[PDB]
Amino acid sequence: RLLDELTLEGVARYMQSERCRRVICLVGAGISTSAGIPDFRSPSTLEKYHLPYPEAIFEISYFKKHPEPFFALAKELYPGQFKPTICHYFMRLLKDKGLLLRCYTQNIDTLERIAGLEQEDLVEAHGTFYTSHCVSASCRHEYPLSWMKEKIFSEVTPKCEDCQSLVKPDIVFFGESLPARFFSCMQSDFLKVDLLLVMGTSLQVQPFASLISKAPLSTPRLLINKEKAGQSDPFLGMGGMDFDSKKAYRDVAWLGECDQGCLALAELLGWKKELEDLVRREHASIDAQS
Ligand SMILES: Cc1cc(C)nc(SCC(=O)Nc2cccc(COc3ccc(NC(=O)c4cnn(C)c4)c(I)c3)c2)n1
Ligand SMILES: [Zn+2]
Repeated sequence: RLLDELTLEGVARYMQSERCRRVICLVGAGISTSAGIPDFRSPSTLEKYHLPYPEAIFEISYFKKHPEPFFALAKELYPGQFKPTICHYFMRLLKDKGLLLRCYTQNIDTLERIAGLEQEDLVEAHGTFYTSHCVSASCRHEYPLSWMKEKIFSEVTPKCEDCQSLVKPDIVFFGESLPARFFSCMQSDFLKVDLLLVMGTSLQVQPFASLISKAPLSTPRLLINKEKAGQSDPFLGMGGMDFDSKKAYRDVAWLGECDQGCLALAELLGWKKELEDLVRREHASIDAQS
């Protein structure tokens, strides 16, 4: 087995060994809650529009004929600031140290890009608000977030300047496929991965969650999350996480806030001062633009 013990300390020693060259991060809403971006799937965080069923506001067919409810929600959920968390900057340190193979994110908040991850390092599995596109097949004019934000706050349904068709944020609506990029990167990246770092996701959304089963059998998998996640469901179960059985050999659960877990791991790696300096610098820069 590649980990000398099933602890954060064991993962840190593995990461500092010659065996650990290529890290894949799988991240969800839990890496952005400390940035003041609620998880839209969280129960703790629209009747006038007459939605056939609640989830119709995120369904492609309904949105194309009735986009008003979605854009009204977009203005209400629009964050007041885009300040990446310690977890986001930890992934930037992975990139800087030549350890980041890829970051697969289920988030659409663009914090990975703001923290310094480039398009090549990223797989936005559920799409993103970073870019928007006219929905007309013969046009597909691309619009930046600055353009889409103005339309969202003005309460003007965004229309293409070339053909007057609806302009849709590049998020994956229900009824749309995950991007081709997701499947092609998964097919290549999971041949090469030395460590799977799973942070701030309950691994309940498919097919994203199934990525953990694409890791080679030897590849250590560290979960940094408020709750244990990724174990086979005893009912549905009739390559899940095994943290706590006598057969456990490679899966580690660090239970707490993603920021606290990434700080703890950075500290073990001798990166704590580097991470503090990077976060304080970027936070200062963002605060001065805000
Ligand atoms: C407006 C804005 C801009 C920026 C840059 N950040 C933010 S962060 C705050 C926020 O949550 N905003 C927000 C607003 C309106 C709607 C939504 C809903 O977003 C999404 C996204 C993807 C998905 N897709 C999946 O999950 C998924 C999976 N399989 N399939 C097939 C789809 C869904 I469903 C909903 C979010 N907000
Ligand atoms: Zn157009």
